Amino acid sequence: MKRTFQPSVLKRNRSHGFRARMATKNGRQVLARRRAKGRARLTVSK
Amino acid sequence: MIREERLLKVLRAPHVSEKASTAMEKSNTIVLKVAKDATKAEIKAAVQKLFEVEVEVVNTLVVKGKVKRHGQRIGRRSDWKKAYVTLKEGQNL
Amino acid sequence: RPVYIPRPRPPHP
Amino acid sequence: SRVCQVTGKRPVTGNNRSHALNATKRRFLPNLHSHRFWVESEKRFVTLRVSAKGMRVIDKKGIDTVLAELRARGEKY
Amino acid sequence: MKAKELREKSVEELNTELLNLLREQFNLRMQAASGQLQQSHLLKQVRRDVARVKTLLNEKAGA
Amino acid sequence: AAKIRRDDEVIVLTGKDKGKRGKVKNVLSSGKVIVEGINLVKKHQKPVPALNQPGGIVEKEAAIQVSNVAIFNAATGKADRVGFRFEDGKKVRFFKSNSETI
RNA sequence: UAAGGUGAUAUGAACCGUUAUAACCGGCGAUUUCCGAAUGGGGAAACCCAGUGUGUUUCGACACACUAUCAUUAACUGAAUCCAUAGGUUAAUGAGGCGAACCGGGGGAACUGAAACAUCUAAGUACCCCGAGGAAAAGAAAUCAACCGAGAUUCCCCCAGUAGCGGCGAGCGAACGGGGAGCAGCCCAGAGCCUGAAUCAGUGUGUGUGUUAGUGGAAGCGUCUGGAAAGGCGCGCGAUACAGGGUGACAGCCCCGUACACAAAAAUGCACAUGCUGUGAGCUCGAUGAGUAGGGCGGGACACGUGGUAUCCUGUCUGAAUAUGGGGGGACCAUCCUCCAAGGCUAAAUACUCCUGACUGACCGAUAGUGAACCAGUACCGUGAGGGAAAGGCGAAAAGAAC
RNA sequence: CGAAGGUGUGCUGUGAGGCAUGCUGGAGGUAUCAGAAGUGCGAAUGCUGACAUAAGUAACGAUAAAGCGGGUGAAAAGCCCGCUCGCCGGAAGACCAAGGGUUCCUGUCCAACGUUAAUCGGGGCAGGGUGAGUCGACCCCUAAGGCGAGGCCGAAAGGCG
Repeated sequence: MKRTFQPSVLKRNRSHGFRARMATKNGRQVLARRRAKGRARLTVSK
Repeated sequence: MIREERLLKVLRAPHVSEKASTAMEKSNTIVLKVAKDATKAEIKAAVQKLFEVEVEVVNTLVVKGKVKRHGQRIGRRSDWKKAYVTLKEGQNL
Repeated sequence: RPVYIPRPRPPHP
Repeated sequence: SRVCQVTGKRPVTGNNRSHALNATKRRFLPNLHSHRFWVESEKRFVTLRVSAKGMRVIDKKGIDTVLAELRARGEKY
Repeated sequence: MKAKELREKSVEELNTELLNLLREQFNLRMQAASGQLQQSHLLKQVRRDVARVKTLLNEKAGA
Repeated sequence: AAKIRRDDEVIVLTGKDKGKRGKVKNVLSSGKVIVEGINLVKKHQKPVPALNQPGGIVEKEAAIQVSNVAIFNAATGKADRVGFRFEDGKKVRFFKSNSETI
């Protein structure tokens, strides 16, 4: 039974990585929101 | 020019262990700790000057710090770099 | 804590 | 954008009302066109995206005067 | 040990820094690692001395 | 601006043994002082295989609040307070009730 | 300031200092790795790879600096055609990103209410986007009023659930006028006479005050109970200090504080006087904002849903007079009254608290109060946006139980 | 020479309640008269925690299978050694990539974890271990595709190139 999550570091970084968020303004707002909440992990860091 | 002071900081400490001892007595090589960057050229120059010995080749590797479970908390040790330095037929220390 | 160096080490088949 | 380079007219949103007074959002667009104006001071043609009202404004005033105002506005033409 | 070396020329300041880095900083570090050093308070004292000399060099050279 | 210092002979106002005289050895940042033969504690010292093997029960000194000890006058035969005054540009301590300099 | 100290969990080891450069606190400086607007190029963030210019141990190889984009300005170059322009290079100046609310503008719902529902309401609300400030916006009548008069804007209480609007349903809802807070008026569309002539902005000096370290700061003893008293009993003293906190049970007089009186080498905000720089006083004459006002068509805003609908704004098509002129006074006309649009600047009363200090509470006291009193936005869950806990209490003192 | 709270007892009022006291408790409580409420719980397939029931019941995760001797140990069917037996053998063997991130090796310990015991372990604690001019990454080149100086377009954001 193949499950939904099939890990891949390259796909994870290129999809939800820090640079991916900064590319668009919506991603920048995502980072801004999580800085405000004080989350330790801003994004998925390798 | 800060080469002299740079060479005085790349070397951190010698490494003591069973592998270190057997390597010294058999292969005439010293294993020691170096800075995180510590390029092979810098290590070679530092050993030549500070220890006043002749060296043949240097091999470096990076050791990842272990994850330790101290008390109610989880911690990690710092990564460090150790270098194997192969001395020539003339050895001092 | 986080390791960031998943470099490839392919031993010759 | 659909902005006149002379009068500054830009599209404005509004409503359109049916017989039953139903209101749906619409948008009014300026009557923009691309026109080449001959300028004797510089002896060449300048292309401006201007509305019909703006073209009347250019005729009433001088092309040189309008260009000066555009330059003072700070936008290249 | 702060104003004693304030009036020396830049040449001596570089010389004293080199011997501070050379001896009592590298040698003490090797001694401590090998376990032959019992007076560990020298390490911090030497480090602060190196900082003092560097502070003088910056306020001497250039600005 | 500490009224009780390293080398002072003091007396105890309140505690297990009030009125007992002594001399302070050290003061803690938490407003506590250590004196001889005033607050003795029979600590059960465990044995250790290191260089030191005390074993048995050790009669240690327990710190006491600085507020519970007052410097002794040594002339009037009673405890007395401490005040600060400037003399020849230096701040010095003095007693009260016919105050004299320390 | 100082006889103590080397941050905490957290003891130890090795040491510094005790009359002054131990430590600690404050001002001004120095250092300030890498990522991030990231800005030399690239990139899977904390990584990879460079070019040019300055100086150096074996050529080896090193150290530093510069090198993003955009806008403006200046210089040098420079096409299709002579000139020219576009374009290119160089140097300088400014911007870039982040931040809780408040402010202005550009867009703009639905649920719901109407006991259904489409006009309407919800509502110019939520939300998205842009720009600036410590406030912002608005602001010196082409305004009201009533033919009696007031004279910028803004905010609060009335007028008033009134007049009106409205499938005249649900609902929406003024103004005039009055009482207060605070008050300040100017400049260009231009010439002449007189030319620092007031007021402003930027840089020095001096006084005062405040912030950033601090200093002194009064006065209690004896017996009883008790593990220990600050309690009971008896007799005293301080108070421009019984506000608080701590101390072995409840302290004005044990400690830190408190009222009170003082303190600044150095950096700073505020109110004044005195210098410099730059625009700029006062009088005469003239001028006095045109594709605009207004109109037709379609919409929006004014309580006012096109209705008899004034007034304002605008997409589209037209289009005056210019002071012997024009606007408004709720369809419209005449007479009267009032004002002078089509160019701008302007603090005060007003809105909010991410953050700093003090103080307060018929606010909570660990299932409460912030999600978080315990290193919580953590553990943990989710690919991701995101969601999101549980967990406080020995004793006065570890004296934390030798054997 | 003992507050609140807790736990019993005895009186008392038509009631919700009140009063006195034994033991634990260890430092707070509050008359009377007024004032304000987060003011009273048995139910909402209520929310949170704790603890019952079924119950010492089902189950202990491929029907490839174990037996014995010795060793260590407080304790051995499961750990170590030895001799037999059985199972896989295009795999249930040996290698990688992806993905994990010290699970690797040695010493030591058996609380919890292991669906039982455990001296054993991918468990706890400590120490050790990853060596490249030739492998790979990095690097040079490019596919799909992404970004994109100027530029075109778009109320803003932004789209395309």
